[PDB]
Amino acid sequence: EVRKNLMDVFRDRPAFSEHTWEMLLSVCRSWAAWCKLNNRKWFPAEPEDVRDYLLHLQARGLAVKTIQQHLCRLNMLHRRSGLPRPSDSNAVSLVMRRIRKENVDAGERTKQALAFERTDFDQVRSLMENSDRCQDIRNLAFLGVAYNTLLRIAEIARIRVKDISRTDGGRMLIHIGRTKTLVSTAGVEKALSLGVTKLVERWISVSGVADDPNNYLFCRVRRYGVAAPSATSQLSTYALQRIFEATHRLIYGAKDDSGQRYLAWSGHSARVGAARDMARAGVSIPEIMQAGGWTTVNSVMNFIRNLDSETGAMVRLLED
Amino acid sequence: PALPADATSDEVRKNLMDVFRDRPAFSEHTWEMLLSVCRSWAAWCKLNNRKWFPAEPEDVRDYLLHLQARGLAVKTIQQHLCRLNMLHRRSGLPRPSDSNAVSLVMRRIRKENVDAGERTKQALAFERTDFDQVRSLMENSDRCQDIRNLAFLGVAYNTLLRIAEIARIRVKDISRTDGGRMLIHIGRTKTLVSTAGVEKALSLGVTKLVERWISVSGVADDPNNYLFCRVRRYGVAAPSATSQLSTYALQRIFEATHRLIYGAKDDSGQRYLAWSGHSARVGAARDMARAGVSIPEIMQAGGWTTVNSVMNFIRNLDSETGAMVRLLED
Amino acid sequence: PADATSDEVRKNLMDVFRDRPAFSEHTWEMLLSVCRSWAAWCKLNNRKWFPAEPEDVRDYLLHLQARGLAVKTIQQHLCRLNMLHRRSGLPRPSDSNAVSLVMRRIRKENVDAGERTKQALAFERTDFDQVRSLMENSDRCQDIRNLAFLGVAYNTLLRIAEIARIRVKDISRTDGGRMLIHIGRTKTLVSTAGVEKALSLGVTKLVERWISVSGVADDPNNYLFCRVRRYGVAAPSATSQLSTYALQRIFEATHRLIYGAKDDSGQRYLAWSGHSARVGAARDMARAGVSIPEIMQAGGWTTVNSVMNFIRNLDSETGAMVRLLED
Amino acid sequence: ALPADDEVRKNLMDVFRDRPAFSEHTWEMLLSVCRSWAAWCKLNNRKWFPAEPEDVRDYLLHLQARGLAVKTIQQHLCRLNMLHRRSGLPRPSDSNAVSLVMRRIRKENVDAGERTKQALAFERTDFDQVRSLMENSDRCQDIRNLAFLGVAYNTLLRIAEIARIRVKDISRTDGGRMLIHIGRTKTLVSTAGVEKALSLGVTKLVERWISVSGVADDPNNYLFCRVRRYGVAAPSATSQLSTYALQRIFEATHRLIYGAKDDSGQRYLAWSGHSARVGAARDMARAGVSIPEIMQAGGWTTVNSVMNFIRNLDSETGAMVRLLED
DNA sequence: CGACAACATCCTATTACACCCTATATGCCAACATGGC
DNA sequence: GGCCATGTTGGCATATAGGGTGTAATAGGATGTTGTC
DNA sequence: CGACAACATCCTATTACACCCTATATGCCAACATGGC
DNA sequence: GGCCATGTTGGCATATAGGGTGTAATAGGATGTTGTC
Repeated sequence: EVRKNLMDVFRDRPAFSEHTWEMLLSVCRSWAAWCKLNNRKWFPAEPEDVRDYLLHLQARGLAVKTIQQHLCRLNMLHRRSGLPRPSDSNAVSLVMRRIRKENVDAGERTKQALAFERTDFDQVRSLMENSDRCQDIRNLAFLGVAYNTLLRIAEIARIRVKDISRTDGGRMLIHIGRTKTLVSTAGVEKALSLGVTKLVERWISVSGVADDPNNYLFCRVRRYGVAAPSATSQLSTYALQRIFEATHRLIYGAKDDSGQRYLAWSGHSARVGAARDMARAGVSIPEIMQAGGWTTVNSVMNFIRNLDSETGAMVRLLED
Repeated sequence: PALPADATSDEVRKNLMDVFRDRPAFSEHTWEMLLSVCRSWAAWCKLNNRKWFPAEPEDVRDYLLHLQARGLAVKTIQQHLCRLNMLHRRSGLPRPSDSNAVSLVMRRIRKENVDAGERTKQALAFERTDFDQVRSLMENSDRCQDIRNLAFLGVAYNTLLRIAEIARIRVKDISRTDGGRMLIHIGRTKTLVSTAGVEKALSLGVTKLVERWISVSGVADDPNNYLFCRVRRYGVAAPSATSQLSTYALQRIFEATHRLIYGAKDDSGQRYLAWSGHSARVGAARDMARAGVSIPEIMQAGGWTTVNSVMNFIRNLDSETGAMVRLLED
Repeated sequence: PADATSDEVRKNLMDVFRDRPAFSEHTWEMLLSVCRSWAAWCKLNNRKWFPAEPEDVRDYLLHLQARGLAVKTIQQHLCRLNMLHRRSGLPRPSDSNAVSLVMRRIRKENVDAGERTKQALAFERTDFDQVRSLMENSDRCQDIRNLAFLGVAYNTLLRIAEIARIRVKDISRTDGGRMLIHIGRTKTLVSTAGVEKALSLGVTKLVERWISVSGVADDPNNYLFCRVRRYGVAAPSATSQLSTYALQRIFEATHRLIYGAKDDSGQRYLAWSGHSARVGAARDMARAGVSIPEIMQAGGWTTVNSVMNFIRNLDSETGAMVRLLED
Repeated sequence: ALPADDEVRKNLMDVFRDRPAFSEHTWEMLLSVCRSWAAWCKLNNRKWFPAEPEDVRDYLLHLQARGLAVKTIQQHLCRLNMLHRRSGLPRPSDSNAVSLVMRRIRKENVDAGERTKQALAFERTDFDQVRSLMENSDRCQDIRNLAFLGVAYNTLLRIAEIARIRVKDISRTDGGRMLIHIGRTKTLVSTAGVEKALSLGVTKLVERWISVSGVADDPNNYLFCRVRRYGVAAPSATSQLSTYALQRIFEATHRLIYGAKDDSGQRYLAWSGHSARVGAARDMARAGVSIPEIMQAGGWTTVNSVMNFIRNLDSETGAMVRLLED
């Protein structure tokens, strides 16, 4: 049952995400390695061994949410085979909490993406607007779409040409079928502004993606400025990160050698940027939840949590 | 249903007896769909050598993947699975859907077909501009058919009723208000609580249309006669009071009206290429949204009970664009 | 009665009856009523009533149908037998195919014969204004109390039972003079935080007048409204609240005060009732163009379906579509 | 360890081994509830562990008979649930009887007239009146308290977070304001933000305190410290100012302004630790500041919680009021 | 005890809110249908 | 007889409503109660 | 052709979303604490 | 020493914030790959 069950879950691989099946195998790889190094059987995972293992991961210097992720992957591995979850016995459930508290006491916080607020969009726009290079048009159009629709980069990577339409006012409509939370055929329709519409029109006209309606919107642009529209090859998200990084480097310069995360703009920058800008502009809750595709408010808060408090509502209120 | 029959369980035999004892407990389009699904299931079971009752996880999974292989939609596969669940549950047997084997493959199909580019088709909008362009064409036609169809396009747009409800309208259902407007009192709606309301009113502009129809067709000669009936060739109307104009016929009216304006259809083989039964409702919703009518009044006009359903019909407007859109142009 | 059946069943039933206040009093009234009807039918028909057999219940529901009773009533009886058996720890009679299918069949048969659930006759803004201009100047105690009540019920959309449980210590105030009212227990929410219904200026004035003339402010624990005895003798109480029957008669007396008597057909909702206050206000908000989130806030709704269920009987003549097509 | 009484024993050793998994206060509530339960059980001759559903029922009804709030009883029940689930035993809340009497206690106590009380708001008007009273007085006490009320009203921080503020966590900006960096938050994610800022007046007040108290000597010193008789400041880098004294500031200020707390045995008759946040949220809602801004300024993660603070305002009186005022 | 206003109590019948669930519509085809020219 | 509108009837594909279940209210008539003349 | 810009691939570390469950703060009390006049 | 201002310490009472568990995404280095002047 716990052998010809997994091949039952493995049978329908696209039932779960790809990244899920990557991280599961990864965590299992690490777990197996640590188990072979310390002379311990790795299946089924016994609570004490799991405890010492999570303790090891803590001792190494890994974050809390990473360790919790391994424990969750072991949970999935066991539960998907009808076996008792490791996080059901106290020995693990408690040491997890202890690890969290001990790490937080050390002064540990979860990092967030670097803000890509409106002023940055403008400052960038006043640099690549004149330039008619196939790189600059694409990148600027992509920053525009990213800041306008608050979509994740993987979602912008799957935007086919046959999804773009138009409101009667001339604004573009992007239809998204699958997101991180929503997986429906009805999907959602994110509307673009006018400026972004011009920025993307100027890319569609030049790149030559208007040929096949099944073409991917954003595509790779090779060395000397030659585009390569494909309807089968999706533009990787890593490139979409490198675009943000390239822009940020273009403006502020190269980043240093500390090797720290979110020191430059990333794929999550536009989301938190638009969220912060909307929160700062008196936009109500349901509108912010709609613009970002959120079904909860805690998420919105978790996004706009790091607003610059010096120009906050309180400091402004204590003016009088 | 006596076309495929396998019997090994006799406890089940008592369970089906009550099902046949209370046939009216389910609608016609439910029994028809159940048979239409079970014949497919039995056929595929015969061609693949699998016992069709009681069904089981791994054998049903193959059937679902087979339905996906035929390029069918997700909601239709869900429909088949649901009918299988009905057949199983009404026989006192557990549902094959509960098992992880069928759930996982179901969600697999739902993910795959979504990534393949499957999109739910919303009906083509029949709006005020369209209807007025119809009323500029078929207005002074001596033909009885054009009068009937124009009156119908008036009722459908004005009342936002569904074709089956328009078909059930008898002559005695029509009242005259104090303001001379026609008050269509809905007869036998198959629902206790009719959220849309049980009396839909007409404007004067449509009232004169309906009046012209009844005075050039002669349906008001009998109080129990169906309002919209069939108009036979060379313009000979045929009242009934015992036979309804099929819904397909009304759909044919809509298709004829779209064809009459924008030419013949496409050789694409799809849905909602032309106007249909939902057209008047969607278009009216859009026209109320453009008129700044509040969502509650719209939902009360159509009879919807969910706001998102209405929001789907107006998502391509400028009224409900993004907040970021309004934030980026100031 | 009872009659020997299990030991775990008696213990469970006895356990449920023990903590009677956990459920509504009306739930118990109706449970005992349904059990009485079902038991009487059983003895008349020489059958056992516990545990209920799936085809004794069927004949019973068919009997109720042919008795002239409504669909939802039969439905309720079934749901209550279920409420008995599922608390007893027994299989529900609703889960057998006979009962469920005969239930659906009863519903469909009665609907196809022309049956619709009635709604309370609406008490709209125009009616509140008419009654206002009718009573507002009276020195008579009953008129003051009644008008104050109608004002509260129309302004707050509170169910009459919730209004009859309003104490003076529950009423606070805003700077603008607008009265605040704390409601602790409703039909959907049972919490200590409760809700804070806010009155307008005029309604506030009405309630102020009622408070002044009645003298219920002598104790914060007094119920806001109370019974008026002959010759206008007010009897403020803190131990005994006003019944909802009286609250209904207020509506009925007010309605017949304007539109004369009732006719002897026997149909329901010929005159105003307790629910009339809610419905009307809802149909006054939809017509006014009030957004959904603001309407759900003024009634304590968590679903839009109930709102639509409320305003479903709006006037189509002055509706949006007729307005739009006659431009 | 605590009130004594076989496979469960190993699991309780499991629980008591990893003790820093729960907060200290969690442990104290657990031990308190266990003590009350054990006492009531010994009085009525009942096996206090494993807790039977019936005995738990009688005990909950007893706690109700004592005149305790629904939330308190719920807390006791949740502690017994904690212990029982931590022992692998069936939680009493899962049984029918306990569920029934919990529902019952709820309905009956709500019908009794029980209410959840809101903290008395400490708004701008009150802060300015207080500032008008003190401000010039050259005593260390008044300076400290003024600075504290200032920071509390400015940052909307909870008193325990204000108590942990060290001098090294204070920064300065170009504008001439103060930037209080939260040293250690109790969590992994801070919705309220980890960088609070102060206005100019609040800045000059706080820095007046820092200047006159001598806490600037050590960057590791806590911002607010204990003040002794005749105004002797006691700067310490280890001994944190307690929360009860921090709210003593509030209620003593409320005494200085108004009268004295009337003997009714009630809460929120005076200002407490929550007063600043409530008052600030009310001031922002009054000023027209949107709900997201407020929720982020305070750290609240649900709209209704903030809506409760301003349920008595005029701008939020519902639609029927707008409909009728015509 | 009554009159009499104005209630409170009981009872069966019926509607109402909210969470989770599935049935019943419409879209549109190929396959028959039928009266009036 | 034939032709051609102008339909009608499963049948199958696909989308959208409506109902089950649980608990708690109101609707209203028949009857009982209660404090003054 | 060679450089090589401009990407895709892989693995591990870390965050994001959402439904659901419970932990950990504050309120305020009585009893105890300790410098500095 | 004494004594008061002015706190601090656990407790019980009450309320408000945060985490657990599942699934899916991104962050970014190290490494490999491909048209194209």
